[PDB]
Amino acid sequence: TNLKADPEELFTKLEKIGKGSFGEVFKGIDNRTQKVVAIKIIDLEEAEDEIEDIQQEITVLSQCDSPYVTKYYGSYLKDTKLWIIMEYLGGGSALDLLEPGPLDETQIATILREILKGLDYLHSEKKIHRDIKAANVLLSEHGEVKLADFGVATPFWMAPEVIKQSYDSKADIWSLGITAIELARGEPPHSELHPMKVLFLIPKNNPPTLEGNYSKPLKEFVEACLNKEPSFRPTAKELLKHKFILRNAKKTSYLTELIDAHHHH
Ligand SMILES: CNc1cc2c(cn1)cc(-c1ccc(-c3ncccc3F)cc1Cl)c(=O)n2C[C@H]1OC[C@H](N)CO1
Repeated sequence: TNLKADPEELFTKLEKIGKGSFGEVFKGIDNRTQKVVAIKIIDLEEAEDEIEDIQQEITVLSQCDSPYVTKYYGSYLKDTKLWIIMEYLGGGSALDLLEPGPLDETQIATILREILKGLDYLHSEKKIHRDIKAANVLLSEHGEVKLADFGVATPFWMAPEVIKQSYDSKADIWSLGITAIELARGEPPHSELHPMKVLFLIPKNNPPTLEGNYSKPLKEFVEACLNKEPSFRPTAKELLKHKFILRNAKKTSYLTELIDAHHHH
């Protein structure tokens, strides 16, 4: 964290993207390069109880160097406000891109494959994302797919063993299975229910299945991820060779059509 430089001289703050975790996020410009950045501004007096979680996400992101994890550029302290600088991904989140209408299975498989490449990276680095969901998957304007918003070390994407506070990288594989349902259907299982009910339903019930006129390989991909027994879930490495992925995923550049569809909607 840079406690001497003035982030307001280094960056031009533009429109708010939204309210992410801990603080508000803005599109911005690096005044030296003119590249577009994402800027999170956290009021450290308002958000004092969460400061250690902020620090640990900074540490984790600063240790990542992968095409599949959103790039971290640094942090700055100005008066009471912490500025966190990340690369700007102009395609939006996968959740955003569901808005115009359903994805097809080529788009689903392509997005899951890229998520799996990021999970393979993280798990090989002995890291766990802990919040895989469509809202935390960001696309560049070119269709590149990257992970953002790591979870801290809402229940709908949580593995049962995380809820029972009993976990390792296989929790991410469960969340990936929920995310696969989300990309196919628009919403995770139990999305109509109160979160406190979902908290006991996930451990209690059989795992969700993908319901609808979807290919059997896609239903099998979901079922493989959504086993109650973590040791029965496959690794990310193994899932990159799943027949659903191999038979349906195509070049990421094709996802620009999905980004364009969202702009015309
Ligand atoms: C739309 N394009 C876009 C959005 C971004 C970011 C990059 N491109 C980067 C971020 C981003 C994340 C974490 C952090 C961060 N937090 C704590 C500690 C360390 C950190 F680096 C900082 C930033 Cl700038 C971002 O919030 N959005 C918006 C966000 O997206 C995903 C949603 N689920 C919610 O909205």
